[PDB]
Amino acid sequence: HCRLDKSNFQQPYITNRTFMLAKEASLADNNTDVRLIGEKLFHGVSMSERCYLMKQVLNFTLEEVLFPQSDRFQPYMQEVVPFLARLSNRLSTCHHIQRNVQKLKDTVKKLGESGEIKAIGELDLLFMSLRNAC
Amino acid sequence: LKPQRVQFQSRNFHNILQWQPGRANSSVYFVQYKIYGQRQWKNKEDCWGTQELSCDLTSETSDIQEPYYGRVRAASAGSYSEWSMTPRFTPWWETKIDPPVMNITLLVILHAPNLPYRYQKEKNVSIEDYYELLYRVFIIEQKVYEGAHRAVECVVAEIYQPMLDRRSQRSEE
Repeated sequence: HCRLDKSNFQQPYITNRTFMLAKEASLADNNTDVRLIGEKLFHGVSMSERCYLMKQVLNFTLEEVLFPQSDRFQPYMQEVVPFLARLSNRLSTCHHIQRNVQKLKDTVKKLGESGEIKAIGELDLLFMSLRNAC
Repeated sequence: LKPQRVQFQSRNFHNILQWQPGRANSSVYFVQYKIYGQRQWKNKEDCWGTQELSCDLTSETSDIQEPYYGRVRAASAGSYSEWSMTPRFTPWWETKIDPPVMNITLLVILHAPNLPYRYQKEKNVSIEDYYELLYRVFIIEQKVYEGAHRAVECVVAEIYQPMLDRRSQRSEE
């Protein structure tokens, strides 16, 4: 199927750290015009498919951004990436959408170094979204 | 000359954009806001050419889990400061909840601080639910109550934000 337990997103510590981390990251993020996890991410995606989407984003995020940048934004990073990693697993599974996920991915890459920043600044969003999507 | 310390004061999901004047001719301010990811900035017409050092953006920022920006530029005598932007603002995360007001008769009746959602015409969820708030009643020393309701049985109350593990300061008593 494709969902997470409500309890996943009801651990205030990590929830906080995710927002703190996203907050740190976003302090460095000036592209206010460009939001990765935004409406245009789900544009065309049924609420049903949202979680698969968020699964996708979460993975890209983890692999392309958080794992590589795990060395930064401490302590939050070392706390939140694991958490999100876990979600990656619970969510390994399934049911195009990439045309959106890719848009996000391509955006992060176009933004280069600030794309990592933004991606991290949006962990709260990835979180919030992940939650609402699963 | 940019507006200074431009930030959201966020209490009870009332999101007042506030800022300081910065270097000097008397100044006025134009407040703009946006949801993170919006390309355009919305002008806050209530705070547009204002001599005020704050701007109520509550209505504008009432999707509480939304990332918001506010920015202010000053203008004095025809010259405009650059836009001073706030950090990304997510009411849900940033807002501080006042204590509930507590009435006892014991029958404790907790009133959440005034919260913009009190006003939402149509609600699918209670305010406490919406804001994922809990009331905590204590009797000076122990938590006698925690719920989104108001409780059957010196007594003090607070609002807890289970999601953020945040407790409001204490109600009076």
